Amino acid sequence: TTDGVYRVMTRGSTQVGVGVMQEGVFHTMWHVTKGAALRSGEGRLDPYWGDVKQDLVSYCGPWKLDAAWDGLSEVQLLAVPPGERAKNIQTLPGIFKTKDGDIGAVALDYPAGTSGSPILDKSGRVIGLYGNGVVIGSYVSAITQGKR
Amino acid sequence: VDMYIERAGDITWEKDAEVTGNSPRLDVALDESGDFSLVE
Repeated sequence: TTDGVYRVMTRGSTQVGVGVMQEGVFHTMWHVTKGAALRSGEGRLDPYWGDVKQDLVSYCGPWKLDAAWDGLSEVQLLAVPPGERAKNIQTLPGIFKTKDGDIGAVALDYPAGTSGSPILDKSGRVIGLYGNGVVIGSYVSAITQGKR
Repeated sequence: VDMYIERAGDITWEKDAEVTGNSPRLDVALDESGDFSLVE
């Protein structure tokens, strides 16, 4: 329940992704959990909302994260790679241009188990999650943000 | 299959962060399965 960034683990044990606890809601990417319930201590977190097209899912309540990249400023990926301490990587996002508008994108390539790691603005707010993207042979992740 | 979560840190900006990566501008489409693809 405590606010923070979390590893998402499966069972030996393997890290399949990352997510964000904020305001009592756990936020991660659909492709990480496929909506499955999650254990947290002796408690269980049940899915509340999800959407395959956005590649997002929330647990215990509705999606709470609503900050957005300002289009000009550097951001930080708070990467939580498997087997490694949470670390911040600063970058200037590029842009995914789509028929429905532009999306920030980060040209950073971390292990798959890093999917769900939060991208932060200078104020410390989560502007989206890392791990849904495209290849150009370097991977580029959208900054994926839901709707509050 | 037991899926479980472990806290790994606070959500905080770090003043001493490594800085890397480019800023490409790409045309993409997003399909119904949530898959991004490049467009030309």
